[PDB]
Amino acid sequence: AQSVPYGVSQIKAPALHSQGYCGSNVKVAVIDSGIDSSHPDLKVAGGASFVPSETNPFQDNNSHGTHVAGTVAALNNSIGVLGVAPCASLYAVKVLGADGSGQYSWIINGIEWAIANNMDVINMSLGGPSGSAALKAAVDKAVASGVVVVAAAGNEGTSGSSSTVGYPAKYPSVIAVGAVDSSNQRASFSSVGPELDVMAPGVSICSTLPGNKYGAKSGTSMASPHVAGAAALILSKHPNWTNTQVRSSLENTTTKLGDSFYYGKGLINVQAAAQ
Ligand SMILES: [Ca+2]
Ligand SMILES: [Ca+2]
Repeated sequence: AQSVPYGVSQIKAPALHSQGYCGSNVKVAVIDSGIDSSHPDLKVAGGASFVPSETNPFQDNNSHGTHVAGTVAALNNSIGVLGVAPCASLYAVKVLGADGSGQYSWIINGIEWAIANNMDVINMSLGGPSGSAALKAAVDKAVASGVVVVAAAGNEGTSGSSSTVGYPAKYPSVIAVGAVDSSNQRASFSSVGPELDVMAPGVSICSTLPGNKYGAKSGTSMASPHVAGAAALILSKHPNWTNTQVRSSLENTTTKLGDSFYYGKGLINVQAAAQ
């Protein structure tokens, strides 16, 4: 039997699924540790590896990329879980190794690849404490080219009065995503700052794991794919909307929570964003 992770229902994805909107023909790139393409609950359409020692993008030695990918697009069938946009075209852009780290050069190569391959939506559930002109340029180019770029805000929690949002989430062109639990409370780990845009479920998220498994993970890494998935549903409904329009709609129809420094605009609601 298939189970629907709490987070999927919390952002109101099932309402669209019911209407026949599931992300068909929307190309979503998961820039992460790869995706196990052998998992029976995922369908990988393509991708590329930018990790010099791990050339197959379809082998996930970490487990993180696979878990993120399932939140976006675990298939609607009779097994496992259900993603936010189960009919999307999923691309594994491998830029992290088995240990979950990666060089900026690799990440940027992955972004360049996504632009050139006409991805509609980019998901980056990764972050570093420092930026670079090259990192900023790549994300800015993707947005200028019409791509929706979503990133995890970071797991740094609070720090006096400063922003703890990492890069690339800090860049204005990117949608920076913080995490809430099932009760809509901000997770204590979720990074904070004026750059935070939206929140999504990120505590104990059940998703796919390599080797035909399923398990829960917590983090703003788990939050970001709910938003990437959300963008894919919107585009399946409104194929001629620009990335700007998709983004404004998501931001403009959230359920407001606390202060923007901690919650951004609040929790996304895809049903309201889809008009
Ligand atoms: Ca399934
Ligand atoms: Ca922002």
